[PDB]
Amino acid sequence: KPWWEDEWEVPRETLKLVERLGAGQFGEVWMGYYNGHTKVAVKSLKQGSMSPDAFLAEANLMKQLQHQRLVRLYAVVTQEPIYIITEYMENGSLVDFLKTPSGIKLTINKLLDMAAQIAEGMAFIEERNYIHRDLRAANILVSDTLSCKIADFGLARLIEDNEYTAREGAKFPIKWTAPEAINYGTFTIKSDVWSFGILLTEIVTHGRIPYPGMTNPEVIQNLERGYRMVRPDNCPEELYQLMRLCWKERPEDRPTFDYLRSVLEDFFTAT
Ligand SMILES: O=C(CSc1n[nH]c(=O)n1-c1ccc(OCc2ccccc2)cc1)c1ccc(Cl)cc1
Repeated sequence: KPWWEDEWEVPRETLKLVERLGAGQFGEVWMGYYNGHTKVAVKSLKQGSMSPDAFLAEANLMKQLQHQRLVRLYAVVTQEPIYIITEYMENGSLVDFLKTPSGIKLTINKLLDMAAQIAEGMAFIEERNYIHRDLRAANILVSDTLSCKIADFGLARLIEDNEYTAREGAKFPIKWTAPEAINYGTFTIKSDVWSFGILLTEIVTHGRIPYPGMTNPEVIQNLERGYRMVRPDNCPEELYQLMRLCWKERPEDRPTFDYLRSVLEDFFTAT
């Protein structure tokens, strides 16, 4: 729908930007209020830095992926400077939150709870025929009640035929991305499953970088030999074997996110 019929469009006047949370090459992220009372995150596009079409594509996708476990699109302002307004997540990114004094004190039981919550959001994405492609602890946000939601849908795509193929000059973080996506640019929900295994390491290490002490070429080399990431310190062997399932050589041998969810819920209720 055009902006004057779009239910997400709001007049810019409804928003007050209060605190800047980040600034980057492509704009800024702010904590703000809608109509005085409702706390929201506001992402603004820096004019000229990237296409306004490209920027808004993320909001359009979010219109199609609404679930409790996914950061919700709140509103858009589609006149420059373009805003994308989203659900405010009080405890920020999981990667940062696990390092705070609150995050540090979480038990393995709660970390397994959080992993299941993330699997639950990914299972919805999977059921809807989408892929995320940027699944990592930096892209999980944490609420004031210590619940987790999937965020950052910039790379997310609707799948028609199982598989999205990026351009052959496209680069993705080596440590988090499935080998077939790095090698061939071919992404499926099974690529996100591999990333989820990497994300589990970030959960259990309180946000430490995957593949301790290795460069990207070393990671690629070890993987091709059939090694997987070394058991993280203080990782329950159960969780480590679940990570390994995520890291199966053949994408189709990797489990579904529904399976991951159900297993992690069992892990959680046991602990
Ligand atoms: O990158 C971001 C911004 S994060 C972000 N987006 N949405 C949201 O709620 N946060 C968030 C919330 C609280 C927060 O504060 C915790 C904190 C305090 C001090 C120091 C460090 C953390 C930080 C981020 C983003 C990504 C996608 C989108 Cl759609 C919007 C923003």
